[PDB]
Amino acid sequence: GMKVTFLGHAVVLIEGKKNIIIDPFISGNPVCPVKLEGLPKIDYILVTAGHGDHLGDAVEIAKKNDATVISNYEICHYLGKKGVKTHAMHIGGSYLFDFGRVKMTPAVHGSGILDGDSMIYGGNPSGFLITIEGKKIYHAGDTGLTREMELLAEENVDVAFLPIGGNFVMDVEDAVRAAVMIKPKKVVPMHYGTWELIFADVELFKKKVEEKGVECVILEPGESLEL
Amino acid sequence: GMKVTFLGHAVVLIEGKKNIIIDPFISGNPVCPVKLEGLPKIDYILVTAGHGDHLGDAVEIAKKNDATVISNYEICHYLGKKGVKTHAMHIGGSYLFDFGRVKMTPAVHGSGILDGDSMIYGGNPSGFLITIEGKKIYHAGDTGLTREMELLAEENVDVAFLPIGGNFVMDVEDAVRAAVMIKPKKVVPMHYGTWELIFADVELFKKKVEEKGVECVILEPGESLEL
Amino acid sequence: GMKVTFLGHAVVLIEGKKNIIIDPFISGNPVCPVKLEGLPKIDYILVTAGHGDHLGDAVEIAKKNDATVISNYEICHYLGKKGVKTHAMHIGGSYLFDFGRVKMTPAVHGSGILDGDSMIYGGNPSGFLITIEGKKIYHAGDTGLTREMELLAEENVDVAFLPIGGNFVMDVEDAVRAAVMIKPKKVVPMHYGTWELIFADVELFKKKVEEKGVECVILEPGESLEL
Ligand SMILES: [Mn+2]
Ligand SMILES: [Mn+2]
Ligand SMILES: [Mn+2]
Repeated sequence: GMKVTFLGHAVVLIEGKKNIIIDPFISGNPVCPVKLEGLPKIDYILVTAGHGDHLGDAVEIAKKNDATVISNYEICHYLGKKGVKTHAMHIGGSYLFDFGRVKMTPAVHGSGILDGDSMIYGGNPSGFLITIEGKKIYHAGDTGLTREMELLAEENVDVAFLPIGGNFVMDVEDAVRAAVMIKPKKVVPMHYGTWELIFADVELFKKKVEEKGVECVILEPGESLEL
Repeated sequence: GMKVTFLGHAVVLIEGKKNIIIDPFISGNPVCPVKLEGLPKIDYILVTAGHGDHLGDAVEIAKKNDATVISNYEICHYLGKKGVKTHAMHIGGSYLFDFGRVKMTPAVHGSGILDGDSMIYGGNPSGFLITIEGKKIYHAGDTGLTREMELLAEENVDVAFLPIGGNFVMDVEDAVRAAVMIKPKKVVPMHYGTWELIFADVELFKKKVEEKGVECVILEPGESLEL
Repeated sequence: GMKVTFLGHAVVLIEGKKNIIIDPFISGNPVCPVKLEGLPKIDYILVTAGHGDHLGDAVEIAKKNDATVISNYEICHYLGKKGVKTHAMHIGGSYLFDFGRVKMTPAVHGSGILDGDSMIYGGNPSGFLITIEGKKIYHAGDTGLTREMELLAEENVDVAFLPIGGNFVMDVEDAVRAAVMIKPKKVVPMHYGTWELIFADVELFKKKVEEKGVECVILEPGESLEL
């Protein structure tokens, strides 16, 4: 078993034989229920893009837990110079860790790392296809709709986290299209409600996406499911 | 209705209930029929990439008109520090403005901003899918042929602006392919003849693209069409 | 005819009426059999991405041979300030040189240029579709599996160089998917064995890709074939 907790915005916590957190935007995440000290012992940290609402508190969390950060080469290079343990990958590349397999997926976005007020190159934005004990979790990251998502149809993803808030990411209508592409067994909506710019009709999403035979599990920040 | 004017290179001016200019490359544009002072009152500025031939005179125009620039997060960040009103979005993300809906489409290109002789990160390049009064304008920006363009097929675009210059963008041959993928009501070729590096056979493009059943409207810099 | 030599990692040398090298990662390439002096006269240099293992010795090699580097705008701008002859292009752009035609194909990766310890923006990473005397060579570049590779299917590529190392690039399983997408005449695995992280069952690749009906040519660093 494993307990997958959604902590608001794009934050996803996987508790299993190892503890993995994706896009640990915790401090300054208005809709996140916990502080940094509310997190359990963290073994791995997955970062999809350099943006603050994704990179977030990775630097601190990594150091306090002696955790290792998995992201693209440009983001890891940055983190490395902050004295942070990393495992560099890049888009479409997989690797088998002690806990399972992690694959960086394509995504449409900017991966700019904001340092002070200078925009540093942080490679290209990604998602994550995580295979743990046969189960498969897809974290899309911040992304628009892309045809590269159709590649995941044969993976038979169990739980997929998709953005729905629009403006910066897929809106509700597009996120449904994305779910038909991926055809996961279950979908969880993310990137919404954090600000007013990305308010979304999460009820409508669940309705439309279940017409397409995909179960929608609307997790409020703090709620979770298991695999 | 509305008046869509092509001002050379990738510059497209939409005159409706509000005024919008896409990729305002005015000063320095050898084929642009107008000076900066020629432009009517600008309400919004759409910037597809951080490049000079797209960003262009955005900062000046923005300030003179108290206009808001719509672009990706990284470009809007750089613009903000130059004291410019911005509405940030990113690839595949749409939003509803007072004049209509704007959506950043994917594009295969670079988005470097040239501030000094330093090359700054400007996120990832895009196009724009603009929905005004039930009409849809697709502005591809600078881009090669991409499969993401097929996502636009079902939009039933009214006018599509595609590059044909080659070298930095699609050549005539690939731009025909893009036109068939999108199947718009009409296609207008852009990014050609600005330099001798991109002196392309615009007449041949028209012939070839119309053999595929896609009406072409060749617009000389300064000419326009209505919706 | 022409002699196409693989020199480890992503280094491919094309000897014909002109001499073109792709991603000249020679110094510090443990699987590259030659020193810089082992190279013939270079007329052209093809750089897919800004990464060290691709940009390689392009600056030094260019200066010695008075060669021109073919890469994207952001990369060519950098090399320009190093006093290096460049012909800038970008993704999807083709151009006809004296030796033949070069097109920058899409690729899913990063393209950061590492100056000292600064990660400079080097645009977006690419592949290359080179056509010399009716022959077609696809150098994928460093990349994951993307649907953009299906745009190459109708080219009837004679020889395609695809990465199989995993982690940073496609693994063996995904590279076979990419090969069926492209459907070329021959396929040559690259980006493997250079480090411990990217050891890959090269033999298994050949077996599996030829099961799908695409002849595989395992070239070891220094081996070559003809067209
Ligand atoms: Mn953002
Ligand atoms: Mn350009
Ligand atoms: Mn690399």
